[PDB]
Amino acid sequence: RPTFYRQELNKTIWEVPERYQNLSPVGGSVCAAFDTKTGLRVAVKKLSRPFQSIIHAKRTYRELRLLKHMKHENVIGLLDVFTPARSLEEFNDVYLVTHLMGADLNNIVKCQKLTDDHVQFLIYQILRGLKYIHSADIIHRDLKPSNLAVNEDCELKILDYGTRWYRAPEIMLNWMHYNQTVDIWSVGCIMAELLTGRTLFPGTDHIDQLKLILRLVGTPGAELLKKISSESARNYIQSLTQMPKMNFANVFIGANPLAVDLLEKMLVLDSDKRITAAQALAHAYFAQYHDPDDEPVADPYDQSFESRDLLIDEWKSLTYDEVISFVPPP
Ligand SMILES: CCCCCCCCO[C@@H]1O[C@H](CO)[C@@H](O)[C@H](O)[C@H]1O
Repeated sequence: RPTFYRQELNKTIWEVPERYQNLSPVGGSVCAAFDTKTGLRVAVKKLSRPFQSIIHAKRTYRELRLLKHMKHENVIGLLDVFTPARSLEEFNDVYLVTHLMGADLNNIVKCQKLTDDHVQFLIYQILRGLKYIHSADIIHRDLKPSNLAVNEDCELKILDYGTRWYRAPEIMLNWMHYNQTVDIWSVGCIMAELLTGRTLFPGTDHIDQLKLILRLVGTPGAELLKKISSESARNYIQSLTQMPKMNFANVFIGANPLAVDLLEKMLVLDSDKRITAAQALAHAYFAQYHDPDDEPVADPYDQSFESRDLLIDEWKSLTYDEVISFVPPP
């Protein structure tokens, strides 16, 4: 058991092993720290008030379980988790240590005009990671430029798994449960923006957002209208005149036609037909990066705990168990 020291930053006290030095406020709260053990810079996150409620405590537990499970070059992972508490009874603080990422994809599309090769590399990395996330049975559900860390070498990690601008339309319809392809929709929106320097669907609210989407992909085939239980949703789609399905070729003139085709296959209104991460990784557009022997899948992931109402002390105790059972990587 390590040596802890204490420190006031911004407004909050931090008690962390001595192994971590020069804590510097970045973003729970996030300090950047020097891992004296590895020489590497890392991020130390102090969860806010981890066991403030049933909702907070289950989330804390969920966040710990997720991060413990994620072992892939393109998905945020856990370097360490600790707590100053020395018993279950003391336990009120949780810290997570991860690679210091320092820039997001927003800081990348916003202050540049990326080339085609750059978009192949970034998107390929999203999809490689997403394949691993999906093969665990996890849907991420909030993929957007700000949940993607991109280091100075253009290496990418997916952050925060399990803005309306990237949300699959079926989510905006509420829709009684949906599938992994809700993520492929997001990816298609991210790609479009990488290529164009423009937000694809900068909807003003959830209604507008549907309009903007329809402008591009066209009003649903009767075979898709057939699947919408909601009459008011039905009505609104059939209202606002039947819209002209655009040619992606014109919306994306100048883009590599391979990029354009792939977009067409991602931004399909019917999540059934939307291309999957596994598939998209084999699309020609990625021919320079693809390698089926280096696109691993995840060990299956236990999320049965999502289907239960437990007490705070129960979520707390399970979280305590996970901290203590953490085994670090190489
Ligand atoms: C703007 C109008 C929105 C177009 C309809 C969204 C199509 C989403 O697709 C639908 O998603 C559902 C949720 O998984 C599935 O149950 C259906 O099989 C699938 O076709």
